[PDB]
Amino acid sequence: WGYDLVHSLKSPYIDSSYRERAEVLVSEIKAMLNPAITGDGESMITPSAYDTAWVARVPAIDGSARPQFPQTVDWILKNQLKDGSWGIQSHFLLSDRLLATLSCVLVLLKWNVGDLQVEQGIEFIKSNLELVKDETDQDSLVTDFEIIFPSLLREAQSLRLGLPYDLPYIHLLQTKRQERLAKLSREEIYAVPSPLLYSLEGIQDIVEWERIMEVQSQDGSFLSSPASTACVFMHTGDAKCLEFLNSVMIKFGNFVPCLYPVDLLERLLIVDNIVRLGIYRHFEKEIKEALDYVYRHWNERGIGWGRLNPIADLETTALGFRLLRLHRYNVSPAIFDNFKDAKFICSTGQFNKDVASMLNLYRASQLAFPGENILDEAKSFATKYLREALEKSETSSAWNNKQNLSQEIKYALKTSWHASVPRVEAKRYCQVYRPDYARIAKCVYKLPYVNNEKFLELGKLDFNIIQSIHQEEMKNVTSWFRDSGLPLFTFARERPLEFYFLVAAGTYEPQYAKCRFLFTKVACLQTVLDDMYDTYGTLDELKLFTEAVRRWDLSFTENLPDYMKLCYQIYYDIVHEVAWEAEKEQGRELVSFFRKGWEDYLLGYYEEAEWLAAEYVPTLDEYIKNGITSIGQRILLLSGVLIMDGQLLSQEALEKVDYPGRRVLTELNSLISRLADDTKTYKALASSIECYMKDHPECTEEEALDHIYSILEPAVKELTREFLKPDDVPFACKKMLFEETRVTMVIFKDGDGFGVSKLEVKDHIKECLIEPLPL
Ligand SMILES: [Cl-]
Ligand SMILES: [Mg+2]
Ligand SMILES: [Mg+2]
Ligand SMILES: [Mg+2]
Repeated sequence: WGYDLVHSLKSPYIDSSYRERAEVLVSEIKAMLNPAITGDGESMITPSAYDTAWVARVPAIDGSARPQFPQTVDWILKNQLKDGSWGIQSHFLLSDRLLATLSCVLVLLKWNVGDLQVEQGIEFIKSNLELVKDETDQDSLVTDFEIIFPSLLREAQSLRLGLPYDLPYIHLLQTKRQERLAKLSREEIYAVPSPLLYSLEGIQDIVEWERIMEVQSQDGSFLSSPASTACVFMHTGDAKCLEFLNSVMIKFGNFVPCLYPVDLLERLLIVDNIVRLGIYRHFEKEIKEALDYVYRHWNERGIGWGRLNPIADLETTALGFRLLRLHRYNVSPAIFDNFKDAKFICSTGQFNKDVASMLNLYRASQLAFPGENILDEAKSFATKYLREALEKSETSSAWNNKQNLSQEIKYALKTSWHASVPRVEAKRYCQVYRPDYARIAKCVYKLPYVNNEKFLELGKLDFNIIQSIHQEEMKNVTSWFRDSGLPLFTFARERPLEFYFLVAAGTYEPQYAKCRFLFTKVACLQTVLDDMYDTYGTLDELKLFTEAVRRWDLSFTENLPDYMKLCYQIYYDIVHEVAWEAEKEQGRELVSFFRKGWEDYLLGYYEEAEWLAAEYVPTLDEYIKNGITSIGQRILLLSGVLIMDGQLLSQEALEKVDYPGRRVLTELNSLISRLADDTKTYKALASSIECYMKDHPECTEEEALDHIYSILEPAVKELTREFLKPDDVPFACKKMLFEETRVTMVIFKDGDGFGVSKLEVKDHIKECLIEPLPL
């Protein structure tokens, strides 16, 4: 550990050639995304054999005995898989292959073509249906499979195709179809758009086609489904239906996907993945362009996966809410009212979509601002949903197991956005992100703009480069520390890497080296000052030191004990080095401001020192008042935030984030740090818990701990708002303050009082700063 460990590190990723390579990757990705974000190449989605077969059914509008879109028949004839099914070869999902294959067989028969493909298709369906022994063999189900497959199979039955219609699994599907159809309000089908519009081809006996046009989408589709739209067209001859089908053929050529467009969801997924991979700083322009488009279509009724959907989609809406708010767009949690009743619903559609909607709801709820009760309700609801999902057999399907769904749900539930280490989360996501990820709707599909090899290549390389740069900084840190004189204070533990980690794990960009360095110096000094005032020094000694603090005079130290003479000299040097660097960056005088800050901090220590000597137990109000100042976070944060390369803070701007006595960023961080620290420790000078109990002699320790949390939770919401709030404060500065708070909250998470785990601390440093990602 310390000096020897860090100086043993020799990372190759520091060479400029790696950053040059990363820049090529950035350019390639910008080129790849351009059609999606700026051009007309939006909605890049794979073919749906199932939907293509429905479109292939449409007869020529000229009344001749041939398909209107003969290219779709040719596509089907040419795209059968080796095993006789149709679908995406890389991923096998039984329900997807069954549905698509039966769909293709029937249309080939309609047009009396593809005898061999038909024979092979029928064989696939028959043989695979006969492998299903019990329900747990069916695997994950494509959207509305239980509704559609029985009706498609009855079509085959009327043609007397050689299929096993009398299998128990077939009877069970019909049973499930009835169960679904029973809860259907049929009169409302025509009045209120609903998810069933996505699958009208499966409920043809139920729908009055003469009434269905009222819930048609503006583009002529029925909930963006080519199959569902083709079905309505063949029943009605509706001109807008045909226009939608034409538009998809024009876009894709000789096939159609199972959803179109996916313009909103796709843009949000691109942004989400770029952000989670930790590579967002390279794509500011593209992310803004993507979210600007989503925001244009953001409305009080929520959003669908496509901008023309006549009903909102929880998955897309919750994802949009989170990304928009995170990028400082003004959105209101009242949009979640669109997904309520009587509260929340979303337990109807296909399983993966439902789970995705709730994971997104859960994540969105953590971005709550003060007074947003709907998000508290949302969090509770989504948590309960996800814990229940873990216990469902569907979660353990072959398909879901292959994608580690249960693991993903568990990770989300144990992970608090506020108590997260940013660099570590990006590192972990690089290890989970899948370039060839397959999604489920009416069929299995992929979105190559979202899931691709380049994103991951850049993610891993960028992480390694940043880490190698930090490793070189850590050599500088440990080298400075060794010669600094701080090691002479043997009453204080040496923690330079822990303090470096505190800032570096969140403020990681290469240009902020000085910020990280000075922040680390101040934190090392403070841990000595803290031990000196609250443990090692006597009140008479500490009184002398505190007088020296007032005087700012090196000559005055002749009065101090030897160890304090040294401590004062180091303190004085660090304060003024920081001040000099701040004045250089800011272009204005800051020595007096820093000096006042240090005086207030240490006078806070002295007040505490007086309390300790007197065995005085403060009121909670007194404890918190002192603690916000003496916890030391304010002056530490100032020693980093004012020295960020290129980030100018006027007095006016600074007061928006730093102002003793006001609930601004530095004050909230101080309060959160003090109380989170207490909740985590205190059981291992009185703490906030003990103080409250002196204030309320009758109350229990349990009540006391609950009260501290009742203070913490509101503070965290305020911190989030202060961070994300639109204003003219350089965002990099707000983010540095916020991210330092997040890492602090990681250190003190799950406050039971038993103390901080040193092994967890070292493990975080290992993961973040020491061990590279394998390439
Ligand atoms: Cl996958
Ligand atoms: Mg202390
Ligand atoms: Mg202490
Ligand atoms: Mg303590």
